[PDB]
Amino acid sequence: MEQRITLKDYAMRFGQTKTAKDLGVYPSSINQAIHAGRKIFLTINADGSVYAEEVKPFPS
Amino acid sequence: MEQRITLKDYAMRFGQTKTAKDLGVYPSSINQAIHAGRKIFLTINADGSVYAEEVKPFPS
Ligand SMILES: [Cl-]
Ligand SMILES: [Li+]
Repeated sequence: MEQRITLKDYAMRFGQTKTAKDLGVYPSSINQAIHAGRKIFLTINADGSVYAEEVKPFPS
Repeated sequence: MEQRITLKDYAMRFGQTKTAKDLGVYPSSINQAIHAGRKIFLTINADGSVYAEEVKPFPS
């Protein structure tokens, strides 16, 4: 069973550096995304690999 | 949210004209987005307001 949690919740546990490493982004990107309230969801596989997706408005 | 359905399902249920009007876009935008297979979902709120979102990987 994979877990699925918000970006903010992952960072609240793991901190921004690890979150950034696990998603392949810069730490600033994690900070900005949380501050902006972007709708980003992290699927955490049982081995603790992470895949993220974002839910964006349509139209832009 | 009271209901949430795919863009294609919304169009089948309600038709292109209403779909486009509900999102404030031109009909061609609906038709093309469905033809492109974009991962778009429409939310119908209890007050009757409708909005759409697209799911994309993060990061791009
Ligand atoms: Cl940074
Ligand atoms: Li969460």
